[PDB]
Amino acid sequence: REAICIHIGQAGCQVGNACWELFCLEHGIQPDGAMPSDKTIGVEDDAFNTFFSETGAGKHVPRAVFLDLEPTVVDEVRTGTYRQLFHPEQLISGKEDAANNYARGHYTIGKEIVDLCLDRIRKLADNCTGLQGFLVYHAVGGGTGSGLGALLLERLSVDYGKKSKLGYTVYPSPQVSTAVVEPYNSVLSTHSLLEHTDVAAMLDNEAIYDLTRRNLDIERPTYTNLNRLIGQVVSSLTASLRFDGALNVDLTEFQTNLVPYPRIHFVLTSYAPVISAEKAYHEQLSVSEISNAVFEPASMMTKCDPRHGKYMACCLMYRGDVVPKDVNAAVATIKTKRTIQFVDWSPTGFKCGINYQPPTVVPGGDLAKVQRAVCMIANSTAIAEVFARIDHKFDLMYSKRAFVHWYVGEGMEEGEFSEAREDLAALEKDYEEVGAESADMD
Amino acid sequence: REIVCVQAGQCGNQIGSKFWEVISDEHGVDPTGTYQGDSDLQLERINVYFDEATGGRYVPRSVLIDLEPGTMDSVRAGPYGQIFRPDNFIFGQSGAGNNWAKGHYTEGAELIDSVLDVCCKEAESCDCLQGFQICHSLGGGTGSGMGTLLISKLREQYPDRIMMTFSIIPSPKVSDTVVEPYNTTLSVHQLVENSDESMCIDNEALYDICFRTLKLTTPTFGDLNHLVSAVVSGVTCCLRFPGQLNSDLRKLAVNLVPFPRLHFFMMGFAPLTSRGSQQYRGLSVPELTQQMFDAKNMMQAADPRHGRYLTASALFRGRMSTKEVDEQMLNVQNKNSSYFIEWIPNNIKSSVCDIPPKGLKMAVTFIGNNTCIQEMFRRVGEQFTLMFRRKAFLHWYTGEGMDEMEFTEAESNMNDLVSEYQQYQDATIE
Amino acid sequence: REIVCVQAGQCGNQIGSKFWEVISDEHGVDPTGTYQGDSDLQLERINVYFDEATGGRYVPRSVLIDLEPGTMDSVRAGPYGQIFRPDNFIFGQSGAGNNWAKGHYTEGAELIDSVLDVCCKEAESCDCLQGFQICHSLGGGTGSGMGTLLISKLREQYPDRIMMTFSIIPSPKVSDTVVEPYNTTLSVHQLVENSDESMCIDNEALYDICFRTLKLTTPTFGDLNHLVSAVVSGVTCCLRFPGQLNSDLRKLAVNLVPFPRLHFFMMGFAPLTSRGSQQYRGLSVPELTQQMFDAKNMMQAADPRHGRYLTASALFRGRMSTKEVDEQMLNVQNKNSSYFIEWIPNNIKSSVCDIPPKGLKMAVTFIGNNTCIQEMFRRVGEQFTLMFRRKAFLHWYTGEGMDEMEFTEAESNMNDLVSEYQQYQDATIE
Amino acid sequence: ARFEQLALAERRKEEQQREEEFFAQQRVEENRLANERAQKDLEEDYIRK
Amino acid sequence: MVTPEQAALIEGAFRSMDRDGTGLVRLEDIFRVFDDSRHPRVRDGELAPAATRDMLMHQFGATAQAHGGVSFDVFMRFHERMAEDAAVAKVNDKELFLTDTIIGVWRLGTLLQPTLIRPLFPVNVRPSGLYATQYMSLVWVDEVAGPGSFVVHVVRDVVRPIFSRGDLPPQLRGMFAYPTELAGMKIIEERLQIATQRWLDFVWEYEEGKHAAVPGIISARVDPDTLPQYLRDMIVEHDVAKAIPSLFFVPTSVAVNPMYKRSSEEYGYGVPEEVKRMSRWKDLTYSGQACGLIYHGR
Ligand SMILES: Nc1nc2c(ncn2[C@@H]2O[C@H](COP(=O)(O)OP(=O)(O)OP(=O)(O)O)[C@@H](O)[C@H]2O)c(=O)[nH]1
Ligand SMILES: Nc1nc2c(ncn2[C@@H]2O[C@H](COP(=O)(O)OP(=O)(O)O)[C@@H](O)[C@H]2O)c(=O)[nH]1
Ligand SMILES: Nc1nc2c(ncn2[C@@H]2O[C@H](COP(=O)(O)OP(=O)(O)O)[C@@H](O)[C@H]2O)c(=O)[nH]1
Ligand SMILES: [Mg+2]
Repeated sequence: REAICIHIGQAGCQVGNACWELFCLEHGIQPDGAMPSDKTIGVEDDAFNTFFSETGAGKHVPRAVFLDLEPTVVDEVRTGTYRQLFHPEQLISGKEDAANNYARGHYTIGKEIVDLCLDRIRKLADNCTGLQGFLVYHAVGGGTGSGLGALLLERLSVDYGKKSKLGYTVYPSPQVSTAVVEPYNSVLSTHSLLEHTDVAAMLDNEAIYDLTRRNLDIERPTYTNLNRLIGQVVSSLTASLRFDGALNVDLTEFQTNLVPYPRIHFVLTSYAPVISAEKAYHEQLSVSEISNAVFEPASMMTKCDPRHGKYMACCLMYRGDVVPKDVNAAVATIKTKRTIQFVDWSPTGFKCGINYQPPTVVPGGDLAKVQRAVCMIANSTAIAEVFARIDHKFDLMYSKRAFVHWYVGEGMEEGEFSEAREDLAALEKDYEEVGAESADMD
Repeated sequence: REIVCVQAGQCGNQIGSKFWEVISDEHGVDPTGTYQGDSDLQLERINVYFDEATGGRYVPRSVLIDLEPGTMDSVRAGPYGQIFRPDNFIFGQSGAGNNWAKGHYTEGAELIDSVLDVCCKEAESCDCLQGFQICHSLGGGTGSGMGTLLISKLREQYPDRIMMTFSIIPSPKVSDTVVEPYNTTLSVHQLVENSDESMCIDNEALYDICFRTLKLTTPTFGDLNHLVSAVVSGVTCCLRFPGQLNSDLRKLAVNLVPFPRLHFFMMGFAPLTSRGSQQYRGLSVPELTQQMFDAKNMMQAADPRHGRYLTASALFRGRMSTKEVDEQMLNVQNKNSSYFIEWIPNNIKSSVCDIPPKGLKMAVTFIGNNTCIQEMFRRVGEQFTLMFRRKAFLHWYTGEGMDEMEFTEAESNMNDLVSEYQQYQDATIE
Repeated sequence: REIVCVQAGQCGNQIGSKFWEVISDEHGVDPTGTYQGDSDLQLERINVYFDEATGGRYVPRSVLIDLEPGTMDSVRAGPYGQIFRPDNFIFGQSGAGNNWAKGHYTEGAELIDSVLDVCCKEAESCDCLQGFQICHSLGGGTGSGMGTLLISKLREQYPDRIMMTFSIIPSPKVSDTVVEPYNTTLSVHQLVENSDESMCIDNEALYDICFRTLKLTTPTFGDLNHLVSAVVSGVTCCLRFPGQLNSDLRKLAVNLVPFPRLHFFMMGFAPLTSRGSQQYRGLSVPELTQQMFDAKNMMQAADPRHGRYLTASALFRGRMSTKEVDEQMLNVQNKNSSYFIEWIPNNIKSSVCDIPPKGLKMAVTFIGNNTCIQEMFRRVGEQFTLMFRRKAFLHWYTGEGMDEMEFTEAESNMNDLVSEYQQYQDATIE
Repeated sequence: ARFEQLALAERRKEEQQREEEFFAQQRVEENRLANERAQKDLEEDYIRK
Repeated sequence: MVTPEQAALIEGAFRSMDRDGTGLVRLEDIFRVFDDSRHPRVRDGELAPAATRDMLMHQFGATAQAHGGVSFDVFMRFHERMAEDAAVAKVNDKELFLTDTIIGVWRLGTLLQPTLIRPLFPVNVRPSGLYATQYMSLVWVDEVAGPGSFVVHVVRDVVRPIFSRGDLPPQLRGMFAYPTELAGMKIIEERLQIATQRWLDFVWEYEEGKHAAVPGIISARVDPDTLPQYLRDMIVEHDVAKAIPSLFFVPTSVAVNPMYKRSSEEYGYGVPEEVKRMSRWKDLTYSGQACGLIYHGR
């Protein structure tokens, strides 16, 4: 039933604001933690339990921690509108940043802050009776997100063991960039993330900018739009735990159905009825139209074209007024298409889910109100193209040791760069080998 | 995260007075020291530059040092002079004589213990110390010699903190003093070991900014010191206000310097608009980016078109889209690709801050690490060698006690700095 | 689809001032720059010529260039002069001396970089750039030399856009200057290489228009510049308003020029009629076509009856039937069949636009490609050869640095242009 | 419900229009300040003469 | 030439400027009334304000020292020269330029009754965008030099613009002025006193026993000893003002300042209305009688 969210660094805290705004408005908890209800009977509504626990006075409080090394963003959360919702202990802040250095987060500064984080996670886990995973939001381009995210995932993986850890990760875009040292941090992050995560969802800001320009009519988008879209995706994936439906899907079913081999746990995400209010009155939104939408490359939230690879598994989440016969007819029609190909060892390529609760509309939001939506996460060999361009940029910088003196001075051996680069090279070879048709090797 | 300022010599104290006027205005501090601001956002980070006196008062974290009290009496007589703590004014009893050796060896060792005592007293009061900020000229006498002495002592005492310097260097044409090459060469020698990051400004470039861009009929040193105070207060803006993509002096240093000797940077500030053409152009991100890279708006005599950019940084203030920033920096790098060093895939860092300077809708400050800086040092070295061969004024310095071997060492070190810049300047795809 | 205007020299600045008055009136822009119009159709294409400055205002996308500021100060003093952006005025400190070589080699190369910088800054601001529009005289000094220099540079930098020119050329009858043939010959040599389409006007033709058609007793240059501004604003009118059969500068060029050297055109504008006569004749399509083809109304000294039409174009403004246009163009082609080149089956393109110029129900502008334009160049070449054999004033040009070989090249190129037109005239075949 | 969504969008449009008017006023104010500075300089020169 | 309305304006200026019934005006009145701050060249910033006095002397003194003053005809032909010089001006329009330059230079029109300050916008109109945030100044007339000498005492930035000056009585409208309206008249500055950021109330009377007030417009840093007796009588602390029987409060509105607002404030926008509607929807679904979109909890 319940899940605990850990937000690290700047992207993770700002995405957390959008997520908790959506979860509050969807369940109906007031910004001060209240929950008005005028009927004295019919209070048996446990759905909040997945994200909130109630105190003996009836206040609701959310199952989240906010972790950052600079104070400004969490102090902005402390003085904002949701001041009374969070317990002040949950908003954790250090004194100084990791200065875009993975080495400062991992070796020098995160070792001091990590034990407080583990004590907080323990304090959450003691107020639980059926934890079935952690949701983690972070970007691998920055210093504290990379270093402390790796250190915290390692400690969580030793202490809690088999419990699932699901990551939503913002990778450095292939040509949009914000800092020079992004390749080193992204390679070193990916090395740790390979061993210590159960499912990793990949996002690229360049794709969400393209989607917001083409489908929505926004000329000058800003991070609040992207974060609201991400919150909607997470709400769609966790809706299967919280509301009634025809075919429910527990979070363990995603990992069992989408991951064929233990290293192949990186998934693509897309969302279908991204449409504006003015467009919404011009179109019907049947099951087959939105099912066709999640497979168009114009719908992807990562800059990769799945037509350059083969699908291994697809998980289709339908929410709203949908009938199973229409889902079956849509999936059979998609299967007929010639630009969609599955590896010959995966005959039953699809998993379906159907939930009755339609997606919520947020007062300041930019999405239209729609009666049904579908969200897709899929595992495909095309992602190998995403790693190769990062590897080329890392090789370009590392050939002249362009910035290594900061990392070696702050405490890391130069050997660690070569180890991580060879391990990610082996991951690229794994994705090359797994995609070879068995009919060719006889 | 608090910065301590040091102001040295006449130029440093004069620039400092305007800087503390600008900062006190931006945070709404009256010259009596009383808070008069109009939003809580002003108060909540006042600690960064001010210390708290008992019930209301604010004191500016600055040490004023000079060898003749004329300047300190002028700043104390100024409109904001009262704000400064009296014990923070350090002065001697005889002048530097425009001589580096006097400032370094004779009056320097006499005063230096009292400045370190004051800076440590000021430093140890902070709960966590961020870098120091120092303003001085390299062409003067007490500024160059005692400033670099103090910098060396602070680097011994605080090697884990940040050291940041703003430095004025003599134009080859506006000669106010005959012995400028000696003071400049010895100061650059001190700076390349001691400093973490040093910014260089030509007074000739500020005159060309004023005359061509602002078309001022009768500029004064108040205008030049206002331009400098504008850039100085802009670099720290992300330290002390919220924003969508925070940045920090240490993050700038980590992203700008590929190798530890290459730490000298150019400065510019974009939204300078002429006195009679303001109704004709609205502020926008294309306008700021186009003005920001125009060499008319750069504060050194060397022009970027004769060199190549290793790295650059832009700090934006105001409510603006990240999409416009990222796509502008990509388009500028792609369209002018020959002027960007090719073994780095993206040379520009961006940062965005919510709170603009008062009375402007938007502003950007630009920091650039460009090899054309070698032209300033080469010019200073030519002028130094021409005089030294014949011993033009050397007896003053030798009479103070310097060995002649110091001049050849300092010349060799500056020549090696020029060579290091020159190799990266002229590389090509081969 | 944005147009950039350039106005060069005295003639260019005066014609530009009257043109921007007529265009600002047609779109209802106040001389303060505020939009005060009364239909959305006016607002919806303002972008074509204006950029939007903050809080309402519009600024006209034009660069003004001249070598002595007397004219520039006169245009700034005019009734609409304030609308122009101050930074768009480029001027030197000493005159062209009415000498082509000075304007091309000495003051040209000195000033041109600031003009190219302004033109690039202005061009790159458009979201999609349509062709350039160029106004200049060939008889002057800075107009001919620096105008053709700038045209050559713009053709190097933007070879895929359109380059369009309106050009004033001297007369054998009412010259203001003795050395006109040199400046004209060298400018026509430069133009025939650089331009995509060029329209030529004789001041003698504007005097005959003013005196004969409008019956003005004492015409002034304001009337001549009004006639020119009327045709100039008419050629682009279909670009910027709706219509039943849209047209564009590129479509005109593609339909008028059979071969790339044959790009010099004659102009006329039809609803010209005196205030006394206007009560006697209503507007209709036969009346406009009859006035439009009357050689009395054409802006060159050469007469069409001495040549042949290769191609022609007519742009109609107003709410009108397509039937009257097609049958009139057929009837005129059939009845006068000896004056149309026989290997093209239909020589006239038509276009129709809904919105007429203010206070006229309908209007047409005519562009014609006729071989009788060769007579003007031959006449100028005659006067040049008469002057050149005796080295009449050559020491000025040779003293600037020109080789005499340029003069023989320019003469040969102009003579070949005249020969090519004469060959295509070839009355009859065999 | 999408009707009410459109209404809220219209309200936001009006708010940003008000902000634009504010910024235009600020630009005019800064021009006035520069003019005042020039006035003071000319006064001092005249007094000298 | 001059239009008849301009002639009427000139006649009004002459008559209002003329003391006694004699048709002569002293040169001191010419000097005192003339406004240099509205001189076109000075406003554009290309002429020094002291140069206007020399021009006035050059045009007027020759007849002023001879006939003891200036008649109407000399004044009218002075304005005829004014129009002749404005004919060749750089401005796009000529009639409006002459009209408003006459109005500006000769200080005619409508002025706030105390201290004679020219308003920027109509007093009955609520403050616009920028002026709703810029602080105003507290000003009162001096007494050692009589009213009409245009000398005032000024305290800077002590009044919020949250109210509208049209609601005040006509004899107190001029007590508060914007910084841009102080140009063109002598000012004497006063010193503040050390205090915290508190906001203080302004009260007055319109009838015996009846009082009216405006809440929280004066900063607590106004030093009461420097002000005259009456002015510090009208300023009183808030709860003491509240305790006064039969008091009316002028409506005040606070406007946001677009210079000091963050990006994260965009998140919690319009949420209480949506959450109220959601709570109503969920309780309606729980009670039954819902046939369309229904809540699907547990
Ligand atoms: N979607 C989204 N991406 C963001 C946001 N803020 C930053 N990013 C991206 O995340 C990367 C930068 O990571 P940061 O979160 O700033 O790094 P950090 O966690 O602050 O680490 P430090 O800089 O050491 O404090 C870049 O790729 C940015 O484009 C945001 O608000 N939304
Ligand atoms: N930009 C600027 N330059 C200054 C200022 N004061 C002095 N200078 C320059 O600095 C040099 C003189 O150095 P100075 O400060 O007097 O050295 P000091 O005697 O050791 O303090 C000359 O080039 C002056 O032009 C100032 O206020 N601003
Ligand atoms: N049609 C027309 N011709 C002009 C105008 N002004 C000057 N000219 C002619 O252009 C020639 C003079 O060239 P000018 O413009 O002075 O050359 P510049 O000195 O380089 O600008 C003479 O033949 C003038 O008669 C004008 O406004 N209209
Ligand atoms: Mg960070």
